[PDB]
Amino acid sequence: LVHVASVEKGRSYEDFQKVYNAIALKLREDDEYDNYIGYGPVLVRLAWHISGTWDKHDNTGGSYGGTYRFKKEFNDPSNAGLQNGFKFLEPIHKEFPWISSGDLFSLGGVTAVQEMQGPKIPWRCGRVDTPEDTTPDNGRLPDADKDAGYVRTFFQRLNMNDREVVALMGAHALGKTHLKNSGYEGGGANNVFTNEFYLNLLNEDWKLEKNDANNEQWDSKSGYMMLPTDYSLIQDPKYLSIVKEYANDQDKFFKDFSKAFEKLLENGITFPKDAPSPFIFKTLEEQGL
Ligand code: HEM
Repeated sequence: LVHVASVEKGRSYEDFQKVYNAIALKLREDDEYDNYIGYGPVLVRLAWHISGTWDKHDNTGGSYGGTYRFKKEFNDPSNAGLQNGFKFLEPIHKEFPWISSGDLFSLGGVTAVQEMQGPKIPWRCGRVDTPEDTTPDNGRLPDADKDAGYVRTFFQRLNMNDREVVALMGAHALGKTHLKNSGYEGGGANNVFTNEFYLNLLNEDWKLEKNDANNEQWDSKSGYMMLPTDYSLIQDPKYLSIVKEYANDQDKFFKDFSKAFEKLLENGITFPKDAPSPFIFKTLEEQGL
């Protein structure tokens, strides 16, 4: 199964920058969402969940097909709450109907990371919407009530190594858990992209508590929380070394997250030899907008 990137007809960098900008301006405008966290975190999570269905073994799933628009995936219990991201992106899609769904969902996550003062994430266009029958089944996204070995094995399906897994997980500096979505509650509710996931893991006094869904989570008095799979990153000594690296080197973390996140968003896609180079979008701030 090959999915070959096909550039939206006639489109170039400037077209996608306009899309980025529309996203970015709406992120700034619609600031009230989720008790003033804004939409950045849920957009990042959307881009991850639309990509995280991928299976390297048969090239099923992944961002290419834009299959989150179909009910089976839209309704995946693992995707609870992402509807808010989809709804945010809806008016963007209506303005730019020529952009593919996979391109839009992935670009939403890139835009969100950048506008939240994260690293630049190079991004490539050319995902093509595929039919409803190409929608992967539910169950390919990860459970949170697991340990490091589960994390490691799970991410092998996405062709991600220890460093890539630890780097990607630093997105958990963003947003929060919502009991009604996932059976977990709380978190810093942060909307600025930093290496604070790793700092929090190492520096907080974590207590293993049971939440109101009767699930275990790690909580601190500062109001931070870690899922069991997050905390596993300091229980496994191979992950712990990388945690410490990223806690002590913001730039390194940025650079590694950018590479891993682009890879995540591109898994499954074959880019022709004369496809455009990846785009690096200017932030609103960089544009004076
Ligand atoms: C073992 C891997 C992972 C598991 C088990 C996991 C699980 C979770 C859970 C349970 C939530 C709470 C959702 C809610 O209650 O609304 C969450 C939130 C989030 N996740 Fe992950 N996640 C994982 C990996 C990742 C990765 C790789 C990324 C991105 C690179 C990511 C980005 C996010 C973001 C941004 C949120 C916050 C959403 C919000 O504030 O609405 N996650 N994830």
